[PDB]
Amino acid sequence: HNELIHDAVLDYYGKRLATCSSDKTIKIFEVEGETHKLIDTLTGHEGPVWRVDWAHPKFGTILASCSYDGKVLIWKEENGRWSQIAVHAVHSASVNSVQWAPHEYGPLLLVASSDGKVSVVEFKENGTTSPIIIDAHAIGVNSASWAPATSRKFVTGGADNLVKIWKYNSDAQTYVLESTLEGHSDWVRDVAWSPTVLLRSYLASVSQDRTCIIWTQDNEQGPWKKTLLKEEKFPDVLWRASWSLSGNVLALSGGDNKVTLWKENLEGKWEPAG
Amino acid sequence: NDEIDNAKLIMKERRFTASYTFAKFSTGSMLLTKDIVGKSGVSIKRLPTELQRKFLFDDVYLDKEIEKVTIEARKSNPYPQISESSLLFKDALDYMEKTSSDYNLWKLSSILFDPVSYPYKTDNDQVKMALLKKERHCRLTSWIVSQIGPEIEEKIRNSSNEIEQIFLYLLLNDVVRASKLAIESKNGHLSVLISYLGSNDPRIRDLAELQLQKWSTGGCSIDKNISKIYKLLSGSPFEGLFSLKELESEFSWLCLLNLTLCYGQIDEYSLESLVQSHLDKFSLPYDDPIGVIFQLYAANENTEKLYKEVRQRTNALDVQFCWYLIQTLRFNGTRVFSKETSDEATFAFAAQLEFAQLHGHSLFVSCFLNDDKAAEDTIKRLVMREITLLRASTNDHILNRLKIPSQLIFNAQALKDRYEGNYLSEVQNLLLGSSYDLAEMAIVTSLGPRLLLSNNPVQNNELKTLREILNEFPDSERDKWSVSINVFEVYLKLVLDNVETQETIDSLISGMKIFYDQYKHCREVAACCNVMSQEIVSKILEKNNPSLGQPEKAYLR
Repeated sequence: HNELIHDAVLDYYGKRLATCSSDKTIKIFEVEGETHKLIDTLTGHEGPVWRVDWAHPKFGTILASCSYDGKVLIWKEENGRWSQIAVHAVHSASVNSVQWAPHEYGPLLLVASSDGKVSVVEFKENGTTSPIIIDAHAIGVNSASWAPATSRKFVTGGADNLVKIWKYNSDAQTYVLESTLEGHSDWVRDVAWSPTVLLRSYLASVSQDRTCIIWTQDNEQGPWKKTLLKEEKFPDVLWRASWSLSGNVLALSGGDNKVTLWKENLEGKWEPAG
Repeated sequence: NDEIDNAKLIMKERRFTASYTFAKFSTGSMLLTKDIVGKSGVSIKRLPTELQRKFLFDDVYLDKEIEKVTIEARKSNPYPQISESSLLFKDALDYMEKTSSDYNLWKLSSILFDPVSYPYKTDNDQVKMALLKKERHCRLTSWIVSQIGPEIEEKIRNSSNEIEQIFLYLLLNDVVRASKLAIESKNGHLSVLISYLGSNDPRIRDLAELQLQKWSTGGCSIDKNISKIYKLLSGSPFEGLFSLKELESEFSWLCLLNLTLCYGQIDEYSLESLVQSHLDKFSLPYDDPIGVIFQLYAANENTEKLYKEVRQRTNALDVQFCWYLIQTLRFNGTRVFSKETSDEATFAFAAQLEFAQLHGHSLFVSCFLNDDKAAEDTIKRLVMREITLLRASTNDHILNRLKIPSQLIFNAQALKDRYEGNYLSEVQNLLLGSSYDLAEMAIVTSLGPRLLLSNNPVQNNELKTLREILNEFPDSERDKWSVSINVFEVYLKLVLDNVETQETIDSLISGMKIFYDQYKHCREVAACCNVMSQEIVSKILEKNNPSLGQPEKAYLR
């Protein structure tokens, strides 16, 4: 047995499965088959540790993990002996997301919590964590993630049901409110921007009324078309999801312990894939 | 027990439920579908492969597709593209199984979607051109004839009119045999008529037409198959005064296509127009894959429109096959097809190739994005993502040797081997490797407490054989030094020769002070500068403040 996992993300090279569970430990099971071998138990956080996220190499790998308490502990190897570099402890509610940027933008850690805040946690070689806080919602921001489609945004999805496209300016190293999308009766849990290598981006607005509205754009600036994955109230409040890098298979997790892999056919409508 | 209600009220602040699951994507685009029993508490799922051809798993079939292609040194972007796809559909007819209308499908496009020509020049142009279409027709009618094999042989065995047997022999294209059975029915004049066939000529049509019409205004009782023999003779199997619908309820639509191409004039028309008039007459399914071959030989002229529509209606052709036709016949130009048809089918095909962990084969396919930025981002990204999958073959490693700048893939390689868990030998392989083309700043900070392993003359003079490369390559990323790497010019000439300061010592106390800033994350690297200082100034009576206390700089006291 393993206690209730709430995220287990892999490296950019696909090795260190980071199972962060309700036992308050991130158990780094470095993958060699079924010899997912425990290389470190990451004791630090003081509540159930919900999300992990790995940074792509440029320095190492820096695991940034987040939790109930408000602590995003900046985990970094010292010859595999992981410890926090520093602590980003700025967030006074249960922290939702943790999420590393491509190094087109910098090593920018994007942290949101449902205290309202989204900090662009800009990182430096002197081991500092630097917040550029906006408050994007006030019933809480339940995710924030970047938009590395071909550019430069993070999208928020939160508790007041709004889905706010924060497109680039970098006037300060936070982005300006371009637009605001709306179409739910319950909280936007997850905003899953398509990390595609083509011009199109989609945005599966995975929700707690169980309408996974994929707003379909045909471009960066394009229309926000309501072409929902599931166009009903699908059973149990929908958990975390991502778009494939290439193949556009919406892995729409439920809360019902099924992940509705639902690939794309060309018309912006959605057909099964497991 | 205390834990149970705790985590309940926490997860109702969170608005999570007590049952939870996630599966997310990774570096070979695969899932980590939580199920609750595992010690990683995932079941790492293969995402289903939508493309499962057994002859993708030959890497020499990757190499056949590179050789039927002219590789394009492109000038918007350095990454490879294709100047000319003359890709054959005979390159999978040697790896495929040979029984299947999968084999007949791929063969039909080998007669139609790759050329057929007559070898040597016949004297007039109209004649030369007719013999390309006649050669193509020999293969093509063999095809039509082969595939109506069982349905005709079934009715040969069965009880039949005498003239129903002559007609059916003629459907498998037998002429003499049909005449000999005519001969047996005591009909000599008839057997003359069966031995025109294989050939029409204009005078017999007018006589055959005149005779069917004599029958109409004549008496009662006719045979149907006798009427069919005159339909062949009229030159007009369907486009005469009767149209054959008795053989689309008993036989196929393919049994109909034999009748136009053999007794509906024998390529005095072009093929293309014959098969198009024959679509209009009889609806050739949008649901048979061998059907859609005919249909986009019929609609050669403006392929693109009818191709989009039938790609929704035939899924018993694979996404390989759909892509293959756009590639072959767009740089040949015979089928109108946009760039973006090739760009949508490239993404799709490459994406299924990735789910099978065939990323060499994915790469080659993503090269056929011939929109310029599209094969910037895709080529870049797919190499930088996975390295060992692209060194899994030598033919894989040729596609990175191709028009890709060694450079990309060594940059992928050493980005991967940059961790902090092996990092001494592989931060050397940014500089030794030289795709980053000088990047030894992080080698300063990986040779702080790694002069604390052993000091011996060529471990001493290892930091003056990777620090001479500082200047062999011009200043590039993280670089411009000779204060902080004028520490290790003179750390050597300090501990070798007793020195009365030559003032590169005076660069080096500054350099140790620069080096104290830098620790790039490791336990002590900003106190290892002490170690290297307190090794060496101490060759003049000079005490200066450390890079704490006075024995940390000098070891004089």
